[PDB]
Amino acid sequence: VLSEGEWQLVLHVWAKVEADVAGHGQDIHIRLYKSHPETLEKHDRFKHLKTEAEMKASEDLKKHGVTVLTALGAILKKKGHHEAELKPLAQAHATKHKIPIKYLEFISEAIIHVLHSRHPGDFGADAQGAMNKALELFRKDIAAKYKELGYQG
Ligand code: HEM
Repeated sequence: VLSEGEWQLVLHVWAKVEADVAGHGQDIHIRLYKSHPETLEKHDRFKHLKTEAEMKASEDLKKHGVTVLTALGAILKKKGHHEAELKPLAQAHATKHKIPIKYLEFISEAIIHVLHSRHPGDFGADAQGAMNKALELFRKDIAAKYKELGYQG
């Protein structure tokens, strides 16, 4: 469980994300695919994007990153009370897309990296720790929902 202080730090940096959701989402996806190339194979519509500039230029990828961060931000704002928001997400990623928990660790690393790169004055040690705890809780709870659906990834 996170303390109220830790949730406030999470939501404080998230308000910064919200000034440019698209760009944060592009940088996160580009970092993810570059750091952990096995992840990009899950997206057939993104495979022809070979360079960073091609990735940034893709409206499809840009919209997808907003879809992703919108869902995540709605989850974070519930401060752990997120079952109703996690179920549809788990259902899609366990039954349709088949995304192992390890890939959710990889995108968590990419989120932390990009938040630090863009907002270092608002993402110091305690804020990084708070966001780490929140993403860990997200991953723990989505893993339990995965197993309820019969997926052990
Ligand atoms: C913070 C973590 C993540 C969040 C919040 C998130 C959210 C979403 C949302 C809201 C959708 C749209 C509804 C749907 O079609 O299911 C989606 C689609 C998708 N997700 Fe994720 N997701 C995350 C991580 C990942 C990761 C790590 C991968 C794979 C490496 C992945 C692969 C996909 C794929 C393949 C789709 C379908 C895209 C399409 O329709 O073309 N996601 N995600």
